[PDB]
Amino acid sequence: AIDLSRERDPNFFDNPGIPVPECFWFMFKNNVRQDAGTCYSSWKMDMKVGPNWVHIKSDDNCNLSGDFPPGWIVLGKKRPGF
Amino acid sequence: GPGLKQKIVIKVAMEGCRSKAMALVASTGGVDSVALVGDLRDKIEVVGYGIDPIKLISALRKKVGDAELLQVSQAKED
Amino acid sequence: PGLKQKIVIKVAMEGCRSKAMALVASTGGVDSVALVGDLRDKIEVVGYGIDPIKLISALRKKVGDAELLQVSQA
Ligand SMILES: [Cl-]
Repeated sequence: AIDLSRERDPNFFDNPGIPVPECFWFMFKNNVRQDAGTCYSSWKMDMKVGPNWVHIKSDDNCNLSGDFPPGWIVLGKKRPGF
Repeated sequence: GPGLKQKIVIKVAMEGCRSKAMALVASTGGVDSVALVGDLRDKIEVVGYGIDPIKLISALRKKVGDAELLQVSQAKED
Repeated sequence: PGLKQKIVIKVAMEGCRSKAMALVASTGGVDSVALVGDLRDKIEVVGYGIDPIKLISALRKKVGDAELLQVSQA
């Protein structure tokens, strides 16, 4: 069972010349964590999820959505202080 | 101009390699930053402008080792 | 091993931004390199076990001038 409350934070770097992204994202295959990073809230990014490119949209509370291939998911959560 | 910064994330295979990958990526025109990120510290996050991600992947594959494009996005500057 | 380091270098760069960035990014211990300031005339280097003396002497050997503005635990 995926529980973001138990996931360690991603290894990230905030570029100092652009705004700090408000979300962490975590990518799972069959509920096994594959990797993690940062992304903006109320935004979008194109990400390789297993074999496919996926257009991933974020809402204002770092809820992510997209057409993930079977077995895969990307989940978001607000970073501390955001 | 109002043009947004690019964010590109590349996975690089590892050897005696991440250092050559970082150097090649950092030397590319319009690069603002390169960072080793990811659960396994095997991904390079690049921020900049006017970077051709396809040409960058080809350059890496040619001069360093295997590499996979994982993310192309824009910086939210609004 | 090492405490996390943040190093900020002012570089001349006049032909050389790409060269400085490549040299710094190739340096052992380096996790990130970023151009900072509005004119992108400073390099922020973060990582572990970076030798800032060799880094500065190597930048001066290959890009002419380089000054340390900051060295701190990050
Ligand atoms: Cl994003």
